[PDB]
Amino acid sequence: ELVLKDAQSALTVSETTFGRDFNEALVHQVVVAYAAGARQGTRAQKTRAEVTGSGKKPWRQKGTGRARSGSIKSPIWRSGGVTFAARPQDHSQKVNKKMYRGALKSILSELVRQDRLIVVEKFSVEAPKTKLLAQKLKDMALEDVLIITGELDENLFLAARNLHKVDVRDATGIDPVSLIAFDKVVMTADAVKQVEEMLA
Amino acid sequence: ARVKRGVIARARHKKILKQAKGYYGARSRVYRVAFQAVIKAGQYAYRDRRQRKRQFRQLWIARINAAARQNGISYSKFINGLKKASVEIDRKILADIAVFDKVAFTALVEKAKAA
Amino acid sequence: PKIKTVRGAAKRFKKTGKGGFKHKHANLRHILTKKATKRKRHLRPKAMVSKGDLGLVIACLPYA
Amino acid sequence: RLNTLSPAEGSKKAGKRLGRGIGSGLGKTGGRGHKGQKSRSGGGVRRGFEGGQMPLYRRLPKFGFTSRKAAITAEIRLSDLAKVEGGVVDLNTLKAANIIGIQIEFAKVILAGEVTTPVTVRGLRVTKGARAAIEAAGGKIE
RNA sequence: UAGCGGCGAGCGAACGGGGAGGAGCCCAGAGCCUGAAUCAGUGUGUGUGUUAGUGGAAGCGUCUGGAAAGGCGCGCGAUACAGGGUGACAGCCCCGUACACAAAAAUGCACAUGCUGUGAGCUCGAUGAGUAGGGCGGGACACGUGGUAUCCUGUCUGAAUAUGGGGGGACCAUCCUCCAAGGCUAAAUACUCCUGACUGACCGAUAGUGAACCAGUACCGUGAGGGAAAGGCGAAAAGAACCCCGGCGAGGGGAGUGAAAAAGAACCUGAAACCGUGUACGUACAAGCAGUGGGAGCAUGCUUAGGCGUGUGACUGCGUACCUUUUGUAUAAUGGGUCAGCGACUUAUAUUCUGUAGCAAGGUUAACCGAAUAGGGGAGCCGAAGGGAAACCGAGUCUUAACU
Ligand SMILES: [K+]
Ligand SMILES: [K+]
Ligand SMILES: [Mg+2]
Ligand SMILES: [Mg+2]
Ligand SMILES: [Mg+2]
Ligand SMILES: [Mg+2]
Ligand SMILES: [Mg+2]
Ligand SMILES: [Mg+2]
Ligand SMILES: [Mg+2]
Ligand SMILES: [Mg+2]
Ligand SMILES: [Mg+2]
Ligand SMILES: [Mg+2]
Ligand SMILES: [Mg+2]
Ligand SMILES: [Mg+2]
Ligand SMILES: [Mg+2]
Ligand SMILES: [Mg+2]
Ligand SMILES: [Mg+2]
Ligand SMILES: [Mg+2]
Ligand SMILES: [Mg+2]
Ligand SMILES: [Mg+2]
Ligand SMILES: [Mg+2]
Ligand SMILES: [Mg+2]
Ligand SMILES: [Mg+2]
Ligand SMILES: [Mg+2]
Ligand SMILES: [Mg+2]
Ligand SMILES: [Mg+2]
Ligand SMILES: [Mg+2]
Ligand SMILES: [Mg+2]
Ligand SMILES: [Mg+2]
Ligand SMILES: [Mg+2]
Ligand SMILES: [Mg+2]
Ligand SMILES: [Mg+2]
Ligand SMILES: [Mg+2]
Ligand SMILES: [Mg+2]
Ligand SMILES: [Mg+2]
Ligand SMILES: [Mg+2]
Ligand SMILES: [Mg+2]
Ligand SMILES: [Mg+2]
Ligand SMILES: [Mg+2]
Ligand SMILES: [Mg+2]
Ligand SMILES: [Mg+2]
Ligand SMILES: [Mg+2]
Ligand SMILES: [Mg+2]
Ligand SMILES: [Mg+2]
Ligand SMILES: [Mg+2]
Ligand SMILES: [Mg+2]
Ligand SMILES: [Mg+2]
Ligand SMILES: [Mg+2]
Ligand SMILES: [Mg+2]
Ligand SMILES: [Mg+2]
Ligand SMILES: [Mg+2]
Ligand SMILES: [Mg+2]
Ligand SMILES: [Mg+2]
Ligand SMILES: [Mg+2]
Ligand SMILES: [Mg+2]
Ligand SMILES: [Mg+2]
Repeated sequence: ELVLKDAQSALTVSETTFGRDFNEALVHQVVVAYAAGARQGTRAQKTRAEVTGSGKKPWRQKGTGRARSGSIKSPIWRSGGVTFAARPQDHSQKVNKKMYRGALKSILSELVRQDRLIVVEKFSVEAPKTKLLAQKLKDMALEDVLIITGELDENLFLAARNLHKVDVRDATGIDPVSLIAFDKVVMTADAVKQVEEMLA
Repeated sequence: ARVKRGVIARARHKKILKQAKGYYGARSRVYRVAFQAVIKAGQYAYRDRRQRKRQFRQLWIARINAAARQNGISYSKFINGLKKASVEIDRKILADIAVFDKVAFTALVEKAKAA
Repeated sequence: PKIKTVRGAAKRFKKTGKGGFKHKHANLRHILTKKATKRKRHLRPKAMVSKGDLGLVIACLPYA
Repeated sequence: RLNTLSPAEGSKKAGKRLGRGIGSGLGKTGGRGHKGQKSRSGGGVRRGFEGGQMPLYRRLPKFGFTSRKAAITAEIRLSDLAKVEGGVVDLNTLKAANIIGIQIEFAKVILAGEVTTPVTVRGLRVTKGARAAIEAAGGKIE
């Protein structure tokens, strides 16, 4: 169970999803994979093929005392080369469904022991204004947060773009690195119901 | 990502040239030449940690052999005389007592005379 | 791309349950009247490839 | 806490990087000897080349022929028998449960392990050891 | 994989299944009846968007410094802390940014839409000849003439024409299938010379385009063509008034600007090789990879009233460079004048093996749809049973007439 901060109602939350042991390797793998998937990998040099130069042997093989060459595009010359020029490549990697789910379960289970996870009832701002949202965190006594809601109110989102230490999401769009990065986490009783039912 | 390797080279060259600091000609100044000199210096430094122990041991024996023949005995008999009376004093010290306390060195030659 | 099989090897070998490859013996196509029967009988049944020359077979036909 | 996460012991293995000094162990010839075809870039030899000797896969004679009928027949394992519809498992209903491939007209039930419910098989080949089991469970074939 | 193949090297399908995507019709013509579906243009409507745009929130008192955004204390806006500037790091000084509104004309469009112009429903009847096929020679199909189907043909030929003809991988006979020798046709797909945004575990002047600089320039070549090098003063030119030496010079020295002129146009920093000037010691009877171990002297600093450190190194034991290649190198075998910079086991996809994590008689998805690094999508793959050339049998089976 998890008692609320303005009700004291017995929320029968599942034990198999939230009462778990931490698995650092899996979490690390998923959090690395998520970062590696964020790469766009747009980059290119040009090998001796793609360099703009003549084929011509600059000087003949023998006769001259100089060191045998056959290109002004060869990597050992100033201008033109880069032996192993990288191409634009897809750095993202496969993560197994159950690995990913298991990692989210494992990190979401740890927040109950850390007490970073704050479960709440009907959480919604009155109007799209940061002045209200900024002030209402002082009463609740928080600061660096990840607000997660099932019923995604536009009022709450609109007035939390420019606020940086706050990040609003939908319960559908929870992430591995997102849950780990932010100090506190805020979840609505509907949102935890949706996440519980989603992860299972 | 590209790595310029200008900071690190001079770091590892300056380490070596600072060891060669003192050597004649290019061996001090020039890296290519210094590097060899620094290594050969190491080889010799290792090689002569062993020879240091030999040279001094010759040098002592010489002093003792000289100091004994003043009192009228050859080293070979002097050592055998000391060893036969179960005397445990090494060369290093005998060479010191040879130079310094000759009244004490005299008594060792008598101590050895018995055997 | 995918590894291509050395097809000539695929026809001359066959993968077994343990992992080895059965093959047909040589010296039994022609010039048989001079060969004794006792040879011709022993060159008939299929034979397992020796462990010495297995690494060649594993490489040239990897897919089964 | 993001920076606190570390992998399992023996998970990451560093990897060999060649040609990087003496202390590296490998370095000057990246673990590939002195000279010869194997040391050269793009070196080595094609698969199954014993140096001009007629390779094992040519000195041995080819045999047999690949049957077309063998590709369109399946070996149904008795453990995956009662996973369809009560006890009716002809062919198309067995195919619907993704136990055997699509283009497979003929199929055969062999012995493997465990029957509980009675299963009536029909329009399908069955093995004598299986037929003893399927009848011992209860279900009658055809 | 099946096949093809000096059956070598290699090449390598289709059926069938997931998706993306969807769409169908005219001519080889006659009746009643005809502008009604259909498009192809003209004017014409709003939903509108494109080439000028405009507005566009909120900061100060102190300390340090040449200069404040900095440290320091209370603030204050945020549907705007994307980003860029300003005399050091700016949410609030300025440009902007979201965000809300823009067009006289040129328009890119999609629906009403009058309309030179175009033809519906429905009868009866037709359904593409030097063609299909064949002989010869080539080619295309994964298929190299092979037992070789099928399409295209250069050459030589030649049908039947819906009580009819093609295909089903030599070929033949019943069944299934379609209708060649006449035509059109959007979308999914490829591509970026090009005009805008926006992002980079992309580069930062030997890199990145050959080209950050008036570069495809100089220069080279008869020509095709080849083809360089060359970035940064400062916050701001405030780019040094005037004296001095000097050839009414070059260059310098004072004065003066500036925070700083060993920031003065060669102008941030300013390494190394290289060449210098002083200071200390050594060096003109001494042989050689020039060091190393010992080592007096001499020159010098500290605390103590005696010990330590740095520099030099007389004399003396040992001591024939480094790399490569080699049975073996001081070799008189190779390579290097030196310094600084760049310069060599990479990437993608398959595959096996080891580790490691997940889950386990199960494991896993590809493309793709997707408020999208979630979740759907198990098409498929791999495994859970093999044996046999194969039919086939299967905890066995193959061999064999049959196996102790
Ligand atoms: K403004
Ligand atoms: K005609
Ligand atoms: Mg020369
Ligand atoms: Mg030269
Ligand atoms: Mg380049
Ligand atoms: Mg490179
Ligand atoms: Mg160092
Ligand atoms: Mg076999
Ligand atoms: Mg055998
Ligand atoms: Mg190693
Ligand atoms: Mg090693
Ligand atoms: Mg080694
Ligand atoms: Mg070599
Ligand atoms: Mg050799
Ligand atoms: Mg070799
Ligand atoms: Mg031969
Ligand atoms: Mg299936
Ligand atoms: Mg080809
Ligand atoms: Mg404006
Ligand atoms: Mg201030
Ligand atoms: Mg401030
Ligand atoms: Mg500054
Ligand atoms: Mg307008
Ligand atoms: Mg207008
Ligand atoms: Mg026709
Ligand atoms: Mg024809
Ligand atoms: Mg024919
Ligand atoms: Mg061909
Ligand atoms: Mg036919
Ligand atoms: Mg035909
Ligand atoms: Mg047929
Ligand atoms: Mg047609
Ligand atoms: Mg088109
Ligand atoms: Mg298209
Ligand atoms: Mg980045
Ligand atoms: Mg960089
Ligand atoms: Mg350049
Ligand atoms: Mg430059
Ligand atoms: Mg520079
Ligand atoms: Mg400037
Ligand atoms: Mg004059
Ligand atoms: Mg200065
Ligand atoms: Mg200069
Ligand atoms: Mg500056
Ligand atoms: Mg300068
Ligand atoms: Mg000089
Ligand atoms: Mg002298
Ligand atoms: Mg000499
Ligand atoms: Mg001399
Ligand atoms: Mg000597
Ligand atoms: Mg020697
Ligand atoms: Mg030499
Ligand atoms: Mg010489
Ligand atoms: Mg060499
Ligand atoms: Mg030379
Ligand atoms: Mg089998």
